[PDB]
Amino acid sequence: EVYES
Amino acid sequence: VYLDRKLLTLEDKELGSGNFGTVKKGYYQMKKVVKTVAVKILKNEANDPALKDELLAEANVMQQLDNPYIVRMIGICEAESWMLVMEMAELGPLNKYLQQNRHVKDKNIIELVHQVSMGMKYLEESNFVHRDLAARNVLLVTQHYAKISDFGLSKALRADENYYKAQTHGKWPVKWYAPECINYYKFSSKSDVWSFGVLMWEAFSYGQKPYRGMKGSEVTAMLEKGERMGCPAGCPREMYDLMNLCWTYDVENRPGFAAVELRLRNYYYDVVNH
Ligand SMILES: CNC(=O)c1ccc(NC(=O)c2cccc(-c3cn4ccnc4c(Nc4ccc(OC)c(OC)c4)n3)c2)cc1
Repeated sequence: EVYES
Repeated sequence: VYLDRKLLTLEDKELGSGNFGTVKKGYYQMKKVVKTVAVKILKNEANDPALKDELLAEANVMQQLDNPYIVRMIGICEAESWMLVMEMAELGPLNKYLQQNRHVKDKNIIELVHQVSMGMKYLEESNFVHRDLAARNVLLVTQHYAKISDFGLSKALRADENYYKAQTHGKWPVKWYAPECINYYKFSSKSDVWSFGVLMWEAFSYGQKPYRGMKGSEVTAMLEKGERMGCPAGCPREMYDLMNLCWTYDVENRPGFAAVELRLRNYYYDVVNH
């Protein structure tokens, strides 16, 4: 939702 | 930088938790006074030990910073787990605060985002890139005093460069990242200015999530089409224009923090006068 890889 | 575990008293309730580990309130015995602290405690069970390397990297960046609008590190401690001991900012994350305090006036939001720009102007002057500037990382001491936190993605710039080049796309806060960060993995202070524009949008939306309902790839696509988030309800037009300026697509034409801070400063002075 916030940190995307 | 190394603290004495005997001088540190921890409470049992966690203020927050996740992949990083947990955060706890505590007290640290100083020379005379006792200091209320926020302690980031490493997961330990999920050692890695990448978590330990980034915690000391975070500690190394924090030790070099000295500004009223930046969270101060008391020190580090190796005991039950590695601990990052910071000066407590009692009211917590700005997005959490504003979601629970919708009565906060626009003048007060301008005052808080102006304080964030002053800390970012200092970070820019220090040649540090934040890389995680978001409302969740702005912490409140009081309703009228904001500090910048979370230096886990921060980098000290090399003496010969204006930006930090990442090699691989990591676990990134994509919705706060400028096009040059997503497209060329290049992080400069102007990249943090882009993130600052998103943070401003969040603050004037009372801690609403930016680009609601969208994936990072749809955001990138939206930004390429020249589309930007709309003006939050009740947000002054002058603040929205400053947001759009922070959102200049081309890094070369985007303002820096000294320009951003000056614009915020003058507008705050205008708002104060009535
Ligand atoms: C909508 N939801 C949220 O946005 C959301 C939720 C939780 C968090 N953050 C965290 O998990 C977190 C992780 C690591 C460290 C800290 C940290 C660090 N510090 C340094 C100095 N002071 C603090 C400090 N204070 C604090 C003071 C009061 C609080 O509760 C009212 C509080 O709750 C998290 C934190 N926290 C925080 C971010 C966003």
